[PDB]
Amino acid sequence: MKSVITTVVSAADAAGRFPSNSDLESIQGNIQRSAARLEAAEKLAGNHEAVVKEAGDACFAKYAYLKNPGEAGENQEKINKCYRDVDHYMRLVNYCLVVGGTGPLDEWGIAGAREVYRTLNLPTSAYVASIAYTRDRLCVPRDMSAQAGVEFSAYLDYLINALS
Amino acid sequence: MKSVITTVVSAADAAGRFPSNSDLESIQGNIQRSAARLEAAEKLAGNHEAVVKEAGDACFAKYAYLKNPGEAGENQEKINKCYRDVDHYMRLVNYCLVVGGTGPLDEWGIAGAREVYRTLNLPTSAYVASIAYTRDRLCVPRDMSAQAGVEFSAYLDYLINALS
Amino acid sequence: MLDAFSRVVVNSDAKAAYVGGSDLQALKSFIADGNKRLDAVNSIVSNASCMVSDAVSGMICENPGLISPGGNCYTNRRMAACLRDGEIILRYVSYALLAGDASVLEDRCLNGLKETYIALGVPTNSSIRAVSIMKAQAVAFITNTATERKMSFAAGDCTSLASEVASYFDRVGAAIS
Amino acid sequence: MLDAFSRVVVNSDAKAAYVGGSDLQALKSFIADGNKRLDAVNSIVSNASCMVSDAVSGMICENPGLISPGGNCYTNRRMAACLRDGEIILRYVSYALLAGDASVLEDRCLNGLKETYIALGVPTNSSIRAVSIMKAQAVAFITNTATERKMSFAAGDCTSLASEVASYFDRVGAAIS
Amino acid sequence: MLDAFSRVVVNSDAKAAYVGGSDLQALKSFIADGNKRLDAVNSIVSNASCMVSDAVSGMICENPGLISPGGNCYTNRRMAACLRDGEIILRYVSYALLAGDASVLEDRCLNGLKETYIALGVPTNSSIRAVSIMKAQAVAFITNTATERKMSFAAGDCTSLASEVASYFDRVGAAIS
Amino acid sequence: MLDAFSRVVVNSDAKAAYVGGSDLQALKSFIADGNKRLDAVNSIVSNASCMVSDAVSGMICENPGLISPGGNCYTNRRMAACLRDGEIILRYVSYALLAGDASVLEDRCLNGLKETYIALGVPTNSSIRAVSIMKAQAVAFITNTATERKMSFAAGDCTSLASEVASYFDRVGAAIS
Amino acid sequence: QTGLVNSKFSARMAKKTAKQTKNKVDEYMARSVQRQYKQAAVATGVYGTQCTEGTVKGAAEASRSAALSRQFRIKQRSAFSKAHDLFEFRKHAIIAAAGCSYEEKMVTRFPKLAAAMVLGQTEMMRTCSRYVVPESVEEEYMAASVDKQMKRRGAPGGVYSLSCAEGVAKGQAEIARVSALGAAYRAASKSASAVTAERYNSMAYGRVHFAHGCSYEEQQFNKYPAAAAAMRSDSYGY
Amino acid sequence: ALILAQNDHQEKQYIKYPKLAAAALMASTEVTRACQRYAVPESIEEEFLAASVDKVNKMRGTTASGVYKSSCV
Ligand SMILES: *C(=C)C1=C(C)[C@@H](Cc2[nH]c(/C=C3N=C(/C=C4\NC(=O)[C@H](C)[C@H]4CC)C(C)=C\3CCC(=O)O)c(CCC(=O)O)c2C)NC1=O
Ligand SMILES: *[C@@H](C)C1=C(C)C(=O)N[C@H]1Cc1[nH]c(/C=C2\N=C(C[C@H]3NC(=O)C(CC)=C3C)C(C)=C2CCC(=O)O)c(CCC(=O)O)c1C
Ligand SMILES: *[C@@H](C)[C@H]1/C(=C/C2=NC(=C\c3[nH]c(C[C@H]4NC(=O)C(C=C)=C4C)c(C)c3CCC(=O)O)/C(CCC(=O)O)=C2C)NC(=O)[C@@H]1C
Ligand SMILES: *[C@H](C)[C@H]1/C(=C/C2=NC(=C\c3[nH]c(C[C@H]4NC(=O)C(C=C)=C4C)c(C)c3CCC(=O)O)/C(CCC(=O)O)=C2C)NC(=O)[C@@H]1C
Ligand SMILES: *[C@H](C)[C@H]1/C(=C/C2=NC(=C\c3[nH]c(C[C@H]4NC(=O)C(C=C)=C4C)c(C)c3CCC(=O)O)/C(CCC(=O)O)=C2C)NC(=O)[C@@H]1C
Ligand SMILES: *[C@H](C)[C@H]1/C(=C/C2=NC(=C\c3[nH]c(C[C@H]4NC(=O)C(C=C)=C4C)c(C)c3CCC(=O)O)/C(CCC(=O)O)=C2C)NC(=O)[C@@H]1C
Ligand SMILES: *[C@H](C)[C@H]1/C(=C/C2=NC(=C\c3[nH]c(C[C@H]4NC(=O)C(C=C)=C4C)c(C)c3CCC(=O)O)/C(CCC(=O)O)=C2C)NC(=O)[C@@H]1C
Ligand SMILES: C=CC1=C(C)[C@@H](Cc2[nH]c(/C=C3N=C(/C=C4\NC(=O)[C@H](C)[C@H]4CC)C(C)=C\3CCC(=O)O)c(CCC(=O)O)c2C)NC1=O
Ligand SMILES: C=CC1=C(C)[C@@H](Cc2[nH]c(/C=C3N=C(/C=C4\NC(=O)[C@H](C)[C@H]4CC)C(C)=C\3CCC(=O)O)c(CCC(=O)O)c2C)NC1=O
Ligand SMILES: C=CC1=C(C)[C@@H](Cc2[nH]c(/C=C3N=C(/C=C4\NC(=O)[C@H](C)[C@H]4CC)C(C)=C\3CCC(=O)O)c(CCC(=O)O)c2C)NC1=O
Ligand SMILES: C=CC1=C(C)[C@@H](Cc2[nH]c(/C=C3N=C(/C=C4\NC(=O)[C@H](C)[C@H]4CC)C(C)=C\3CCC(=O)O)c(CCC(=O)O)c2C)NC1=O
Ligand SMILES: C=CC1=C(C)[C@@H](Cc2[nH]c(/C=C3N=C(/C=C4\NC(=O)[C@H](C)[C@H]4CC)C(C)=C\3CCC(=O)O)c(CCC(=O)O)c2C)NC1=O
Ligand SMILES: C=CC1=C(C)[C@@H](Cc2[nH]c(/C=C3N=C(/C=C4\NC(=O)[C@H](C)[C@H]4CC)C(C)=C\3CCC(=O)O)c(CCC(=O)O)c2C)NC1=O
Ligand SMILES: C=CC1=C(C)[C@@H](Cc2[nH]c(/C=C3N=C(/C=C4\NC(=O)[C@H](C)[C@H]4CC)C(C)=C\3CCC(=O)O)c(CCC(=O)O)c2C)NC1=O
Repeated sequence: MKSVITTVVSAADAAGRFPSNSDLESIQGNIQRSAARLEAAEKLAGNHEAVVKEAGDACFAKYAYLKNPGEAGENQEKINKCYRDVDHYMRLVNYCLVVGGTGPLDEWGIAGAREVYRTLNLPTSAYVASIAYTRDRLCVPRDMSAQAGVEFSAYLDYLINALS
Repeated sequence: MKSVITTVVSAADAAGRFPSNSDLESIQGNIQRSAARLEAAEKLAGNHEAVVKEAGDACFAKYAYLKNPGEAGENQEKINKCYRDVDHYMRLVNYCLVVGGTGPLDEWGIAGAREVYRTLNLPTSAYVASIAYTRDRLCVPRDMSAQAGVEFSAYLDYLINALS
Repeated sequence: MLDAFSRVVVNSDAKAAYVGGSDLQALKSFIADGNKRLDAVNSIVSNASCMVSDAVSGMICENPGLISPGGNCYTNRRMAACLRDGEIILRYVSYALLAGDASVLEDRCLNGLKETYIALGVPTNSSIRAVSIMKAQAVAFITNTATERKMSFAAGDCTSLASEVASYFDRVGAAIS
Repeated sequence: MLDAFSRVVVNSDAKAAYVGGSDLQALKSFIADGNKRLDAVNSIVSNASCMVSDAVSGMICENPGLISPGGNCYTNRRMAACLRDGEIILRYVSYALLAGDASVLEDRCLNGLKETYIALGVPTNSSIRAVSIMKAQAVAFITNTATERKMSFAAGDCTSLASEVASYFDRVGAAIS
Repeated sequence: MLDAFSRVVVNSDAKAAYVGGSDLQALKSFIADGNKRLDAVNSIVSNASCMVSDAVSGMICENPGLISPGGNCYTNRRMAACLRDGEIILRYVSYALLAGDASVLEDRCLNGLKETYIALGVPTNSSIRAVSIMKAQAVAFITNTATERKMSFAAGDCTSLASEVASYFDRVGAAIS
Repeated sequence: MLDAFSRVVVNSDAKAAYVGGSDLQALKSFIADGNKRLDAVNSIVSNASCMVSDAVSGMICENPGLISPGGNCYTNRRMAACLRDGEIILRYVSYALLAGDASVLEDRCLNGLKETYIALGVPTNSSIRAVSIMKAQAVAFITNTATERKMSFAAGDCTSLASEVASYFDRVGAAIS
Repeated sequence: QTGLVNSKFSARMAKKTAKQTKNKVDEYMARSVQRQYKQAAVATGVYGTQCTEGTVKGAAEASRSAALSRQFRIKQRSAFSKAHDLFEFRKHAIIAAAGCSYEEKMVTRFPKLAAAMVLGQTEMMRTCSRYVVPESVEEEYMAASVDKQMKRRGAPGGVYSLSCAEGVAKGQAEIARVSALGAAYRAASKSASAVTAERYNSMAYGRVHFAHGCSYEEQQFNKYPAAAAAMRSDSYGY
Repeated sequence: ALILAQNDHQEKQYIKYPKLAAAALMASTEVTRACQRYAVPESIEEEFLAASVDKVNKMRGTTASGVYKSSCV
């Protein structure tokens, strides 16, 4: 995982040095910002079945061509496999809010994604509409706090920038 | 130089990756504890000439054999160079009170110092008595504030840990 | 590398003076808006992969000679390399915007890149335009006047940091010219 | 590798659940003792040069058989490597205290080390007496109960941080003996 | 300078042999069709002014990004400096066709034309198209196969001089790339 | 060279747009605040000979190794050249402040100045100090805080022009580094 | 006189210019770094076990004439392949010269210094692909999997480059067999103190040069350091 | 010589005496070695850039008809 903690230990291991006050002050950033990045942690974990349902069809609302045969949305268990993938992703976005960095998204969702989606005929532009619909439907004082809405959206468009 | 910024900008450049939300979070640690070491800086800069008058003779307090003929501190102008020598090291720890790392130490104060003192016969085991005298000469509500003293002492015994 | 903190250190190292209370008020004001530096550079990195598609295709649709046969953006290996260094320059400008000084720019990116584009036959006159479109895009995302995406920031002034990135893309544009 | 914040991720990924109110009491407490934790690492970075010499000469005062000819401290080359690797495992446990987990020990210190030490002629009885004596030197710095050097700190109980490093040293002293 | 009569005489001077009638068979054949070659060079020079307008405006209509801003034929100074070197290449291959050897071409016009076009930023891929249309205009004027203006000539084959002038234009092309 | 008016024209020529109403705001305030620019240059060029002697006497008293036997400011043949290049830079910075663009500075002086001062043996780390003293005088004379001479000025603010000349001496400082 | 393009008779400007002196300083740091990186091999007065040329009297001189033809093929590279060799050796040396800004400063100027350090720093802590013999076929098939992907830029589009080539003359490549077969045995018959210094430095080499905070690539490198020492730069086509 | 003379006495001397202004150009291009006979191009692409204007400079060494003038011999 790549987090705030995991970077400075690898930087000190590269130099062959003890954790000095440059590495010590990086975890000070996990004191003021972890009050806001963990404010949006349980809002996703306590409402994970609501965000998957009315953003997973927003994939299919923009791309309704998948219901024709030969495509990926051609039968119901493929759609039942389709809602699992954005439920996998928002679990990983919740996994990167509680870790501080972008580790669990990188180690488990993005690495190797560009090789599977091309051979299995899965459009990554159809992935990115379900991700980006949760970004602009997010209200800043209603869904979460003000600084948590900046924080949760910043991990969200990293995945948009990962797939495109 | 090693700083809070210059570690994570060099760590993200190792993979060729953008500044992630982990990397902005480490900069947030370099704001709140930056002001702790900042008021230790100009208080040291306003009183630097009086520390070396007490840290200069402290190396000749417990090692009075330096002024013997046959060693490298025998005449008066070498003692004036010895007073100049510790003022460079108290200028270097004033610099890491600004940058928050060990950047102006490990390339300007330690790198090569193990070999110029072994070749010009200046005892490093007696030289560290000058810096470590200033470590316990620290009145944490009278010198400066409290949280400056937990890092200014940490830079000084890092320099004890670097030469020996 | 160095940053804006270590820039006044190596300037004071040349005179061997302690940095007192007089010159640190440039850096006392710098840590006062340290949230503003993170609130500006987060707008760039969130739209980083979409800024280089906005700029390279803006370079093609203004100068269509690169997609002529034989040209510099004709072989599909070559367009992959042109989009490869679109996000390298955008990485290294956002490195310098985060650090506050451009000292990471002319040693790891701009060092030798002028003679590299000359020796590769890269047309540098249209390569200024791919940088200058990123200059007009990074100044739009920071002051939040980007006319397809607005973000949520606290109100205030960020023209001091709008010109911080506008002096960095023009540092790229003056070194490879 | 892992850490403390990544341990509750892979504990939640072991069943593919989320991280909600059940697993967060260990992690919302972790930021509260973070200023205890950052003051614990600052205590151990201050004094690493003598506490390896406290350990590798305390190994001598109970076992002089390595300065006996044919031992492992007879050579000045070998006595550097006992001092060089006396602090690397001290550097790795200070990595583990900053990480909140001993994940960096079972790949960078523990794994390979038993197969290393058979191929060197390493006395395995010297391994356990070196780490357990500097275990008591480690918690004396953490609980500020070092009887020839004191330090200024903020008041409060700290035996939870003393027990966390006490769970690290018996890991590495077990398999290589 | 080495012409066709003097190309062979430095080949014999590499071994210091008297040039004899076994070696004049290439030369007496060359002097026999010399009225055809003077009928060949005159067909180029008498149409030499529009032939560079036939080629450089052929380069613009194939690739319209040269007159685009950022193109290297954009401004009115640069199109004048391209039509100036449109006719230097046609002047220096009429110097090699009249001399029967391309050793007036490889040293008085292209000894250093590769690094000149590199260091100026002149695109190499479009200067091939500037000279290859003049390759196809030479062989239409040598063979009298111009579809808009045919010149009056004595009858007979002229296919060797069309192959020779096309073997001069590729040496322009293989060096500036 | 180019100036401040021609900088936004060649920026509007690469896109081939007309000079509109949004890019002319940088120029139509450059006129009204340009009456202070003539008051900024006239404070510098009136004190021009005594500024370049203030710097190199500060360079000798800070770096006394230049007046060593064999040093790089030893003879009067060499000290006349160091007072020459001290005022070539102040001549070209006073062209850059007067025009408002740095274009005239870094094509007649700074292009090739780095490898010149390598090839002469001019020390870089003391000529950085020599131009930085001239940086400190120009930011004193423009806002009239020069502590042994005040000059007559209308009341107002000139920290825009004080930062512009501070952005020009480190362009010399980035060149010779 | 005028220039050589019109009516002259001998080549001029035979003078040490700026680019020749820039090549001359960079060749001299290449003879200093390769001096200093050989100091760890020959640290005592004797030559070590791995500073050997060959075994056959005709094979020790064939090591130089191969390597003199190997350094011509780096000079014979294309302009795109020289520039990709230029910046990738810049990147792998900042990872090498890690904690110093001064050591980072020198490599950004001098370009043959970058090739000299990262070839020698691979051979100072012996993270080369020749010096490691894996203990079993478990570690060998991990080591044989990674270098075939490193051989996958010897043929970039299925046609071979010059950098992977080892035969330059008639009967040349058979000496290139037996020099590495003897190098494989001397790495296997190396000292027991050195080979466990090899595996720990190579697993510390791969975690900073190629993993970059990846938990999976660090886990296979800590399990198989023989595959970590087979990982090299991609500027080397072989 | 009118645009290298400093004061107006020097540009008055260059006007009345036209043989003086010819050797005034021969004064300034020998105290500052800006001749072709001191020109050393540092590289091959600057050697060719020198020869781009020598062929223009030899074009005034012949007349407009094509006969070689007496100035270049
Ligand atoms: C073709 C001739 C042509 C284009 C293609 C297009 C490119 C272009 N766009 C701008 C201005 C902006 N570009 C932006 C980039 C994007 N817009 C987005 O919202 C996403 C993140 C991204 C695309 C994926 C942005 C943000 C701006 C600022 C305005 C805004 O709010 O959108 C320019 C610059 C124009 C100039 O230099 O004045 C160009 C060239 N324009 C074309 O003409
Ligand atoms: C480039 C790095 C290569 C790849 C990929 C590969 O599979 N082999 C490399 C190039 C190559 N070489 C040959 C032919 C020979 N190669 C030889 C070298 C082997 N001998 C050794 O001592 C070692 C070190 C372990 C090796 C690899 C030898 C010998 C030959 C035969 C030469 C001869 O007998 O004349 C080939 C196959 C092409 C062919 O014509 O055989 C390739 C791809
Ligand atoms: C100009 C570029 C913008 C703008 C910027 C402002 N941002 C302000 C405050 C602010 N921003 C953040 C988030 C920032 N801090 C972090 O630690 C990280 C990431 C790890 C980020 C992105 C914070 C925490 C704050 C402080 C207030 C808050 O809690 O939200 C700000 C107010 C000044 C200040 O208080 O610092 C401004 C003006 N605002 C604009 O209008 C333009 C578009
Ligand atoms: C037990 C192992 C120790 C001990 C630990 C405590 N430390 C406490 C507070 C504390 N320490 C620091 C500085 C530290 N935090 C940082 O972010 C950085 C560097 C960037 C460092 C060095 C701070 C800022 C604080 C908070 C209070 C303050 O502002 O000073 C502490 C108090 C409890 C708590 O704050 O949670 C304890 C118990 N104290 C001991 O006596 C033993 C030796
Ligand atoms: C794209 C907007 C440009 C353009 C780009 C091309 N670049 C080509 C190769 C190339 N690009 C870079 C830049 C970049 N890579 C780095 O590592 C660093 C600094 C650390 C930078 C700035 C380099 C170094 C290279 C050479 C190595 C390589 O080939 O990868 C390239 C390919 C040329 C070819 O295939 O012959 C192109 C097309 N060209 C354009 O038309 C626009 C202006
Ligand atoms: C037009 C079809 C080309 C092109 C031409 C340009 N050439 C420019 C300058 C230039 N051209 C030459 C060629 C030629 N002139 C000679 O005197 C000789 C040898 C005796 C040759 C082969 C030379 C040497 C030079 C440099 C010297 C000069 O200024 O004339 C030029 C001007 C560039 C500018 O003003 O920045 C242009 C546009 N460029 C093209 O894009 C097409 C392919
Ligand atoms: C003084 C601040 C320096 C220093 C100066 C020396 N420069 C020497 C020769 C020299 N300097 C320049 C720079 C300047 N003159 C120009 O005409 C222009 C641009 C129009 C500039 C920027 C040049 C070009 C030259 C070469 C010409 C010449 O021969 O004078 C010099 C003489 C070296 C010697 O005689 O051995 C000195 C001492 N050197 C220093 O140490 C301080 C830092
Ligand atoms: C034998 C053991 C063995 C390994 C340890 C890896 C190591 C490895 N990775 C890559 C190749 C790669 N490695 C990564 C790295 C990662 N990808 C991710 O999803 C993570 C974020 C990160 C791991 C931490 C990426 C993104 C590429 C493709 C781009 C590249 O060539 O670097 C390559 C080049 C050839 C290839 O593509 O396979 C190799 C050898 N591969 C192996 O065969
Ligand atoms: C973790 C993130 C997080 C959230 C996304 C919300 C959870 C949430 N609230 C709504 C539901 C809603 N959200 C809004 C809010 C808005 N609608 C607008 O048109 C305005 C732009 C904006 C106010 C700022 C409204 C008005 C509803 C009810 C209508 C609806 O969308 O069904 C929806 C979609 C419909 C539904 O299932 O109910 C979701 C997932 N709470 C959270 O904790
Ligand atoms: C055989 C020879 C021999 C020695 C060399 C010493 C070494 C030594 N020191 C300690 C015990 C210790 N050693 C240290 C280390 C240090 N103490 C300090 O105050 C400094 C900071 C630092 C020296 C640089 C510390 C902190 C303790 C814990 C007790 C304390 O000092 O307060 C112990 C463990 C005692 C035990 O549990 O039995 C030993 C063996 N004692 C010996 O018998
Ligand atoms: C977009 C703009 C554009 C051009 C400028 C031309 C450029 C051009 N000309 C020719 C081909 C030619 N070009 C010429 C040149 C000339 N012809 C004459 O009669 C004159 C003597 C002289 C101009 C003064 C000649 C002689 C040929 C051979 C065919 C012919 O005209 O008989 C060819 C190859 C065959 C062809 O497609 O025609 C091309 C691409 N074509 C274009 O598409
Ligand atoms: C050891 C030798 C030595 C010196 C000679 C002085 C030289 C000197 N003066 C200034 C600093 C300055 N120097 C000048 C220059 C001048 N003042 C004027 O009014 C005149 C025009 C001109 C002298 C003829 C000015 C204007 C300043 C700014 C402050 C001021 O004088 O008001 C500086 C930069 C700041 C500093 O580093 O202290 C230096 C090095 N200082 C030294 O350490
Ligand atoms: C031609 C240019 C050139 C360089 C750039 C340097 C780079 C360099 N330094 C060292 C060797 C060294 N380099 C350093 C320097 C440092 N180590 C640190 O921990 C600090 C962060 C840093 C100071 C900035 C030290 C202390 C050694 C000796 C021990 C070691 O290798 O770490 C070596 C190996 C030789 C040896 O083992 O001694 C090399 C190639 N040397 C050169 O010849
Ligand atoms: C620092 C001290 C230092 C040394 C002791 C010598 C090490 C050295 N290198 C080579 C010879 C070589 N060494 C390499 C280098 C490598 N080959 C690879 O596969 C890796 C990518 C890379 C590091 C292991 C290459 C490519 C050759 C030439 C071909 C070869 O014989 O392997 C030889 C000749 C014997 C042989 O290998 O056949 C020796 C003694 N060079 C040094 O610089």
